[PDB]
Amino acid sequence: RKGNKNAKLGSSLVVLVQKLEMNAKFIEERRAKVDFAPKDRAQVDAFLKDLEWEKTPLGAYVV
Amino acid sequence: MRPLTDQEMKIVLDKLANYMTDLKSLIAPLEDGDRYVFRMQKDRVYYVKLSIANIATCVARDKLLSLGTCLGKMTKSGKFRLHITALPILAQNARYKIWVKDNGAQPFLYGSNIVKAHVGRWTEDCPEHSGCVVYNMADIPLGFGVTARSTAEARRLDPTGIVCFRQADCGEYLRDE
Amino acid sequence: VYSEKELGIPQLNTVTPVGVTKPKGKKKGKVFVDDRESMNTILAMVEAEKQGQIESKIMRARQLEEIREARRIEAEKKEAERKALLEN
Amino acid sequence: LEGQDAHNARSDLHLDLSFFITNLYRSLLSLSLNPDLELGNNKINLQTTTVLLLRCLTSVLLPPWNIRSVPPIRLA
RNA sequence: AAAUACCACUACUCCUAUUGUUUUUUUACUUAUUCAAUGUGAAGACAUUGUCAGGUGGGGAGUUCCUUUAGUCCCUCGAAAUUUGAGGCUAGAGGAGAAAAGUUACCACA
Repeated sequence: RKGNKNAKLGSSLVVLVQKLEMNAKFIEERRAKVDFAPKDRAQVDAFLKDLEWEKTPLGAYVV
Repeated sequence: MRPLTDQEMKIVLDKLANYMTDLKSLIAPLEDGDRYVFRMQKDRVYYVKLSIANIATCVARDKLLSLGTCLGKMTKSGKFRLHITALPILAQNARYKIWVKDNGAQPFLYGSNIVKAHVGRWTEDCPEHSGCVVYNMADIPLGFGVTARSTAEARRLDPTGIVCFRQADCGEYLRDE
Repeated sequence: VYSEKELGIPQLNTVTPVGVTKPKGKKKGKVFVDDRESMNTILAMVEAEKQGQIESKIMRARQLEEIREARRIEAEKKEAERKALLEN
Repeated sequence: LEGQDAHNARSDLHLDLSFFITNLYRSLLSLSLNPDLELGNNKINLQTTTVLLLRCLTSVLLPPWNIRSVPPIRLA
């Protein structure tokens, strides 16, 4: 939108990029407090072990 | 408050370009469609975000005492003097830098000129009357000023010799307390 | 040495125009500079006089050209504002 | 600019590489997404875009001159 | 502070169900609405927009309010219950005009 007129693909890509941005904002929100000292990676090796791939915004969109 | 006039901003930018390297970086628009602006309240100029200024207009003139970072003041004769409050911007985008050891860093805070017996690092090819921000050995911005000689003359200079003219230092925070 | 502002020296018309003068000891309208375009124009000018002499001709041409570009953008912004406030 | 005479001429000749550094920094993402990267004594005429990128990165971060004076902001 | 037996009342806090009202958030869809075209498509209940109440106004046009004092224990407004604080009344004291001006047992230079 300055190409073709393919609005269905336009809308689908807009929705996909929206979901990508939302999921990026989600991880960073839960990232803040994760001590990643170079000699201590316990928290990062745990990150979200206790979540399943329908909870993330991309998981919801993909399902 | 009131925005700066053309001649006033010309003077302020002259001093800021005397001390700094890039200024379109300062006046560049940001990610959220916001930019930094210049405002004058009681012959003081304040570097502040446009959103903060537009939300600060609700305050009556007699009741606004500060806004953003105070760069300096316009004097009665119409000249701009920069401040230790404006030091952080200078550290961010400084043109010339001078590192001082502890033996001169403490005197600089007490309010003394920088000496060759104090200098610990130079910036190569510094002209005579240029803009140099004074840091310590820990890369902590300590002040700013104008240097006395060039790099070659400073090297050839007596170690008990003036290399920088003090103009502002962090000790004034111990004053306005 | 005494200042020409201290002395009541009338303005003289040269190649540089005098322009519309204003009465002495009266209200001179403050033209507020707040637009990014005018800021760019002033900032580019200040950098030009600060850098000064450059050996390369293309360097000189590009410095003058960026000043010219800033002035054109500033003038275009003012013309757009004028049209906006005149029609709408 | 890493030429010796040009290196000493630097300040006097007013040679600033800020435009090139900024252009490289801005183009890094598009280069990362470019799939044509690995489709390929000399110092310049190198056939691989990845090799050119590596040379630019070496110039910006690990320079022959003033290696330990590089701005930490640029490095990071 | 308040004292328990006896029997009378209403005061809140936490749960439940249906024989019901509203308000808010998320999501879904077009009819409110936004954009493009002429001899119909996309977006979308958010925007944008409108109206009243204010805050500010060193910019534009026109012209030449609070604070202190004393009193009646006179009214309102808050607040604690057995009293206060803030306004209100009466008349003294403070605050040509964005050009600049006045001032100092201070500072630097002459």
